[PDB]
Amino acid sequence: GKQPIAVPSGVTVNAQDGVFKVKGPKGELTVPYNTELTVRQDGDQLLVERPSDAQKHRALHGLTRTLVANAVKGVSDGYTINLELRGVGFRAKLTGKALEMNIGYSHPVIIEPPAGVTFAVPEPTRIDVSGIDKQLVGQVAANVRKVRKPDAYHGKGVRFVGEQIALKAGK
Amino acid sequence: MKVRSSVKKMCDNCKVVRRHGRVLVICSNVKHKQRQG
Amino acid sequence: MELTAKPRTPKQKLDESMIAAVAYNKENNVSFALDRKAFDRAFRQQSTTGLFDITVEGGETFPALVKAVQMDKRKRAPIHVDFYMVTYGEPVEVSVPVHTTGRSQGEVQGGLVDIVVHNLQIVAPGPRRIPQELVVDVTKMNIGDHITAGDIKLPEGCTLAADPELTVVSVLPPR
Amino acid sequence: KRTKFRKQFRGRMTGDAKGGDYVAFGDYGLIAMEPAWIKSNQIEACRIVMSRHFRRGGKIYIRIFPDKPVTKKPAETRMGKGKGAVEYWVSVVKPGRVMFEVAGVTEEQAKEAFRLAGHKLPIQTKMVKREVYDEA
Amino acid sequence: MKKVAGIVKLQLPAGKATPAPPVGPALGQYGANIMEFTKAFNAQTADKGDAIIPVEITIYADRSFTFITKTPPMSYLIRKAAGIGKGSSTPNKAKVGKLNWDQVLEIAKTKMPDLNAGSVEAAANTVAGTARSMGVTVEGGPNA
RNA sequence: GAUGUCGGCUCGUCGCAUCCUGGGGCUGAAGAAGGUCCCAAGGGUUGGGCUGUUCGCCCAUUAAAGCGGCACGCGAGCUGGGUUCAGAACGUCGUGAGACAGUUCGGUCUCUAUCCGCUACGGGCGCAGGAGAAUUGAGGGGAGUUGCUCCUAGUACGAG
RNA sequence: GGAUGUGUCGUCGCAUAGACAGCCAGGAGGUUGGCUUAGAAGCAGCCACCCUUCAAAGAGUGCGUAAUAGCUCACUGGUC
Repeated sequence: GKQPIAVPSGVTVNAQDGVFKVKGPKGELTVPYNTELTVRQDGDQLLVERPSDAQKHRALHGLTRTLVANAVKGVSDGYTINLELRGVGFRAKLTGKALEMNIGYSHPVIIEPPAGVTFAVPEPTRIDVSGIDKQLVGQVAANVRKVRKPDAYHGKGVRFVGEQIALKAGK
Repeated sequence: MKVRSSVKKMCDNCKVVRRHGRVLVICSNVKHKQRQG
Repeated sequence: MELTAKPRTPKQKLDESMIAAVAYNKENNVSFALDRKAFDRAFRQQSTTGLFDITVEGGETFPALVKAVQMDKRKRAPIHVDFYMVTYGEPVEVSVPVHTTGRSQGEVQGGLVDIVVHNLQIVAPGPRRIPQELVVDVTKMNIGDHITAGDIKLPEGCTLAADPELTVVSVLPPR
Repeated sequence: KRTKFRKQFRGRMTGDAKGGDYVAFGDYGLIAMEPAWIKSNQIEACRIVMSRHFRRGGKIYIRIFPDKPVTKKPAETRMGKGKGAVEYWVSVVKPGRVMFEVAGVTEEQAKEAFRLAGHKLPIQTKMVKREVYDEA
Repeated sequence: MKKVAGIVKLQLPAGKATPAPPVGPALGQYGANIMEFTKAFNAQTADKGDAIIPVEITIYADRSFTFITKTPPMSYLIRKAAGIGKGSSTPNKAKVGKLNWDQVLEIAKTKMPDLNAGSVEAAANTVAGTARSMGVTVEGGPNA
């Protein structure tokens, strides 16, 4: 079961109906939920209470909270993942906002950030996907982590810095 | 991937999961990767 | 154990968790019907050397003893019990199990010790004071040591019904 | 396994167990919960299994020996009488019965010697321990 | 040639470490000298010879190794006092031999640098624990 | 008061427990080449020699050179080599007439399609006037294969 | 046969004097326990499975090497 709810300043919830509408310094974010899913703010902090309790319920429960709490650090602090390009001649440049891979493929890989995401590069050997929506970011750093998975013999291609990739080790 | 009728753990990892009407087996190691389907 | 009903009819129990026994002696052979669960958790402990409180509905505590029991095949679950109303000076005879303790000087030697005859029966138990158990030596036992009735220490009074030279426990060899 | 000498043939019929005790010869036991014909070879397939699992002790009992001769098709036809007295020997086993029951080894160290064995039997069983005290 | 994130530990007879079987690849594949460790072994083990003595080798990064002449193993001390030829595989069936507690006092006094138990008493029961897993028995004891 | 039989040839079509191409997990998978399990039948799956063959062995190739079903698919479609007519021979059995696990040479396989089905093509009528012509697309059909060289790159990889 | 898919009954069980899973940290010394081997040191296989310190930390989970080593576990404290 989940209940705590840190709703720091910047926020602005609006449980108006099922579109549990939100607005913060990072940009108004909206996350829908279950109506019979009871929730609003009490006193200062917040909480999503529930009707029945066992499964069909306690699940959406433990869902919504975790979800809203997100939009919080959401419009509050914004999210950003840091990827690592690794291997001989692996490197990303850029084009406007376009992430530009260069990872062994006979021709270069261009990646374009969607409606509310942004690419950044420190050294053409490390990456970053910041943004508002925790999902998308993950839901995209993926698409970048996918342009090339790490190998079981040298763990190349994109990865998660503190990524644990042991090597099979061959000949 | 291992499609076996009888799907069970094979070490203190094997994490029997249930994705779309299927019985799965995700272990930290792969050769334990199972799946009735 | 508050068994209450006791009719030739068991409908009102055959579904409702209840066993169905009979306790007697020669005087009263009262019809019976106790609860499943109770005698279920009960007999386990006292076994056939454990008399218990028999306050049948109405309140008439009676002392008896688990005589014989008949349980279901397919289902290790019991169905019918027969209680033998305790006596005073002599009951009949009792079914008493054999037990070991202390390591055997045969076990570590390389073989194992076998309790040929699990439970053992002895002539004249002596009501009120009937061994609800029986511990036996085994240590001494080596490679081919056989213990018999004539050996097991008695609980002062009790007389061994089974034949003396009958092997009770023998520390078997390896393989 | 196969008997030493007898008549030569038989028949077929069934109904729940009759003289298949429970505790005796050991502490742990295995129980057949279903009508079947246990094949003598399906017992070796059990004994020899349990064996392996027990470096020693032997404390394995097979109180189910095969008292029965079944027959076979001497290729196909149908123009001839009874046939194949020597197909194989069987041990008709009814529910509640006890084919196995080890002794001495630890519970689990026995909750496996059976598990396995089970895996070569045609029927569904389960393991048993004590409180068995009918006749002695 | 190699850093080796591990520590090298072994047990030499008295003053060999010269033949191939003993060390050899144990320090050969590492690319270093061995003719030095040999002379730097029998020289220190001069006091206590004709007895197996375990030594721990510590190699640095500059291909520099060290050693610490400790005390002989308890498994050999018993085979020297009781005159044991070889350890038995069936201590439950047939034993090996028998010694006196006096042969233990010389062990808890020499092998004391390693013994971090209590004091004497606590450093005596530990010795019997190893000898018990061998085959020999203990003489005397409490009471009597 | 008859459901024509083995094999070919022709003509196909269907299942998948996929032979090759497609996608994937694991590999004891370095790469290259493979093993193996999953998903997947769009399409494709060669020509010769021996045998009546099916089968199979073999020559030369191929991405491959799948397995089965459809009265062991298909004779009112063709053949007729095979085998269950009449001739004749050998071995074998039979005193014989004859016979056969057998072997061997020979031996007329019926122009005319009525109903369904199928491929083409017309006549009627219908589609709320009688006519000329141009179209929408409901639905439906066809096609749906693969190699090799070059480039990237003699890179990644690999002690090489 | 498989399998934290649910519904209802039974058993241990373990537990605010603060467990379970999660987390920081620890982890024993004897001993590469003896035995067997070309060796194998908690982990190919016989035997056992005790001593010492402690709040603790088992001759030992499994993974790993040619044994080493290394990586975690069973036992211990604080956070909640």
